[PDB]
Amino acid sequence: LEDLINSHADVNA
Amino acid sequence: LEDLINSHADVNA
Amino acid sequence: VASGSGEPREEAGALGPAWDESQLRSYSFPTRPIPRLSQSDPRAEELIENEEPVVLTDTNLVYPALKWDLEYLQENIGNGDFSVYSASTHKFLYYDEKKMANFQNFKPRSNREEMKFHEFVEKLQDIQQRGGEERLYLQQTLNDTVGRKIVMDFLGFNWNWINKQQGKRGWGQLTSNLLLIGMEGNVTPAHYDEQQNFFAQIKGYKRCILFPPDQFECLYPYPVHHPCDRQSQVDFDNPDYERFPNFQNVVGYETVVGPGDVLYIPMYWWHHIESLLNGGITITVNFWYKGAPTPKRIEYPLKAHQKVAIMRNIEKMLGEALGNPQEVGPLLNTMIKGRYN
Amino acid sequence: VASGSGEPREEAGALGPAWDESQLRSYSFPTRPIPRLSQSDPRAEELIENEEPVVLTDTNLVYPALKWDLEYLQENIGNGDFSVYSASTHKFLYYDEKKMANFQNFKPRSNREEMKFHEFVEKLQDIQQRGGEERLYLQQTLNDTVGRKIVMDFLGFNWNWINKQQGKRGWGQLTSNLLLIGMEGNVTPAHYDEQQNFFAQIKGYKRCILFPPDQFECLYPYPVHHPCDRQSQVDFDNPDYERFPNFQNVVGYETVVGPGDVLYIPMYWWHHIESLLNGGITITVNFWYKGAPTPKRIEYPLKAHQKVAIMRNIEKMLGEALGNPQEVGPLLNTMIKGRYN
Ligand SMILES: O=C(O)CCC(=O)C(=O)O
Ligand SMILES: O=C(O)CCC(=O)C(=O)O
Ligand SMILES: [Fe+2]
Ligand SMILES: [Fe+2]
Repeated sequence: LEDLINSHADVNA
Repeated sequence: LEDLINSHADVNA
Repeated sequence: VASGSGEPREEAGALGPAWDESQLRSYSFPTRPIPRLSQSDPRAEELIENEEPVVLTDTNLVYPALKWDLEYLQENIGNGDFSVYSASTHKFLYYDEKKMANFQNFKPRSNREEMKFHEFVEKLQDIQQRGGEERLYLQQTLNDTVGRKIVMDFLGFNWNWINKQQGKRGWGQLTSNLLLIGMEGNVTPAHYDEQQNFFAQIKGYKRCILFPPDQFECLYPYPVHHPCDRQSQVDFDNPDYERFPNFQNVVGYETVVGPGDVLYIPMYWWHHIESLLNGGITITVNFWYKGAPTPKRIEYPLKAHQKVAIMRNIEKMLGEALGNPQEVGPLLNTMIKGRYN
Repeated sequence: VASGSGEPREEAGALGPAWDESQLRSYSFPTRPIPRLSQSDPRAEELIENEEPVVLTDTNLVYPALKWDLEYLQENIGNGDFSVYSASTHKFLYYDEKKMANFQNFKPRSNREEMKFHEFVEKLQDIQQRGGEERLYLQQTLNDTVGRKIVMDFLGFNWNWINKQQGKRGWGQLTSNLLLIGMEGNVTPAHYDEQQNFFAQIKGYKRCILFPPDQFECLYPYPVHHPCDRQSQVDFDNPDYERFPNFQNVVGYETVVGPGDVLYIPMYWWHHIESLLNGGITITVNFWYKGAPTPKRIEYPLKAHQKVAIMRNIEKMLGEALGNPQEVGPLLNTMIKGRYN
């Protein structure tokens, strides 16, 4: 949980 | 993960 | 192969057939019979380890209780309170009260009520004499407040055998023993429990219709956060094929348990249970055991109950993360609509 | 209120309108314009903190690069290799190669190829003289192998300003600077990036169509495990309303950036980008920053991008737990069909 709403860092590169 | 497929213990009581 | 529960068994001493077909309710689905084996039969042990249903005809698991009946129990079952569900219909859909919060739009079909055994026997004797349409169902765990003889009988159960089962299957501890006393015709709608169960029949006859874990998509359980969690939404008496299309692909294993039989209901297996029509009251004592723990490395692909476990957990996670159970459906729909469906 | 990107701006020195409507492609959806403000305007700072798009007309963010062009860059951009995508159509759908494994049935529409700047300029000069239909798009991160003047120009960027932005917004580090050089007409289909981006226009004009995070159900992104992860499955030129019904409820914010403008593309915001038709080649350098970290206690209800983050994670979890990405859809469907939909 809340370890759920965290994101990543992916971009179109 | 696998902390996913683990269950609980609920019965109709 | 759709024998059903098989032909009615012939009672010893040529006392005629135990029960007959007309006592069984009718349903739209087909069923194959559950093996009725001997506890000494290698096949039975095989089925139990493989987590598949099986009726064990000779365990003597609850030998001392076979003499139980309303008078006997009332005579010495204790003074404690007994949970008792009442209902208009013959279907006693179980509902989790602690979850009733989430769905304020849920109208209970069966209402619970504490009382003394002698009270249940009376309320039961009144309807029984006034020919009422009301139905009752006593479902109470066996506590401490139990009578002296009942505690005696309890000791007479075949613990040697059942304990070894708990050891061979690596199961966890015995969580409880539920005492169920119902009226002929009573039905417990299809649901699945999260524990291993040894269903020991005591008095009267019960028809048990089980479904494998892999038939999850045909039985449409209620949402995990709903009070009727783990129950099928499908109304067996009048199946809504529009909402529940896959219910037309459902195939169950069936059988009729009588005094002395023990039905192994594997964890996660769906079961529908009914007390035969005009068959008198029924008595059953079940044994619930936490299943064996998850193996070191989980092999692939996954077994059906593992997937069900996963799905259940996903729903619980979204329930907490979203801060509100009712946003689960919407998030799930937004996730698949036009992407995975 | 559907002004679009607003009326074509008038160039200084009465050099006529920078661009005109006929250079913009046509689409079925409506758009309102993104505010074109001054870096000193309180409103802009307001929009950035609130994570809403805004075109900043005077940052001087990439002042030194405004003199860039093919000759200049070729003249001193370095000897390193430049990733270059080619394609038959005007749409350069980005695909994650490391994920191509999961979907062996995916046919790339645009193919990548390493080469020397001077090579790109040639291949670009050939088609340009032979009137070919092929299209190219240089998308390369600015490394070390960068020329001496380019490193000089790079130092001329307005770090004072951008760094303060990184500090005020609590953003994370600058992950990279992508150099994009495309041919007039080129299109990057709608997708959302997981980082904060400052899109600084250098040469030519680009039309930017953005959509808020809460329009996730109208843009139908590909599955998280699919190569086209984060891209919209909807083909803007020919939207399939049968499969993508909610695409008819889509409303985007639009604008046309020119040399000197910096468009703030908030994290998770969808953006569709096109180089104006007959507008010549385009040059842009973007800045990517990890977003600010999750606050102590997450308030409720959740913001749209948080839900998108959750959905994304659920899909990744099922991908690992199930041991195979392709079983994700089925499990998800089995979960909602007849239960939540
Ligand atoms: O016997 C019944 O009516 C219900 C029992 C049951 O569902 C169980 O023991 O798991
Ligand atoms: O400018 C483009 O064509 C694509 C850029 C983009 O998607 C970005 O910088 O995030
Ligand atoms: Fe049960
Ligand atoms: Fe992007």
